[PDB]
Amino acid sequence: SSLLPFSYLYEKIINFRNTLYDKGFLKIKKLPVPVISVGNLSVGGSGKTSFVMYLADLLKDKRVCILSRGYKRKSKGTLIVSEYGNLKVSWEEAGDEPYLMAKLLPHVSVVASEDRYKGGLLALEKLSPEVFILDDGFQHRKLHRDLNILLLKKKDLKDRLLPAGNLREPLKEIRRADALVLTYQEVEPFEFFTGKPTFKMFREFCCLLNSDFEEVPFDILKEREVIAFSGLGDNGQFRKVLKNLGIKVKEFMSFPDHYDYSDFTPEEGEIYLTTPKDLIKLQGYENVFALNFKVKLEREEKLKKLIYRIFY
Ligand SMILES: [Cl-]
Repeated sequence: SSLLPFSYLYEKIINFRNTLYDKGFLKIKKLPVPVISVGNLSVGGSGKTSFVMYLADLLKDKRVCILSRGYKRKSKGTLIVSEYGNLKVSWEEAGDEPYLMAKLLPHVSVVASEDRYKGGLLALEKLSPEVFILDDGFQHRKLHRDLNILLLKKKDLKDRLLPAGNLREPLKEIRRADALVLTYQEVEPFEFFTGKPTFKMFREFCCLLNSDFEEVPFDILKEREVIAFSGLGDNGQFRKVLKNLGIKVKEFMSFPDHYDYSDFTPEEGEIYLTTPKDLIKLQGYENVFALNFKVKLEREEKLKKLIYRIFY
């Protein structure tokens, strides 16, 4: 509660900024092709990532470009990370999530830029995309979006504003959404009614990702025991899911959140499972894999209807 004073203050800052946009005091810029924004009130986690890729796959008959912010990316300036699947920089220069999204989306372009509009402009010149997806774009009101998709998990609904809680914005800001996606339905189911189009999102275990980021069956470990490891401190997350997946684990290792694997040294002939975020650093090594999940969205056909209305 030491943090509540900043919380009450932070609320007035955000509300003031939001009031300026609401009332048209600040410029909202428009790119000349459709833009879909995906974001949340709280910080975006694996949920937003899973949904961004799910969404880009619904749009597989369009030239798609993801506009990411580039958190933990050296400096600034617009950067093309991936051209329709082909990575143009290392994960160092681009950050893990845009790199990971790039690796998981073989036909999608990825551009990292703090100013999303300037990113869109570069993409338009060099990539000629037909639709943009704003990764983590709900707060970036300076760029117009034709479809504003807000992800909400159960925990959000009873959270509080930074720094006392995790909300980047008050719950009332939901009004800005054109569509709601209720996430983590596999773990923490809930029902929310706003009168806006709403879609329950489940994630389910699909297959394995090898070190080239291709899907492989998990059947390979039908009669094998596995070593596993993680860095971020998500190993309890990883530990639980592995436990929840009933996978034979021989041994289990832990590393700092940031771990770069400049000196990771695995054993020839053993099999490893790690997180996609860590797998990034371990390309080159076979026998190292990540768990792959797929999104199942209720009323999928409605979402698709909403999406394609932006193309008129
Ligand atoms: Cl999320």
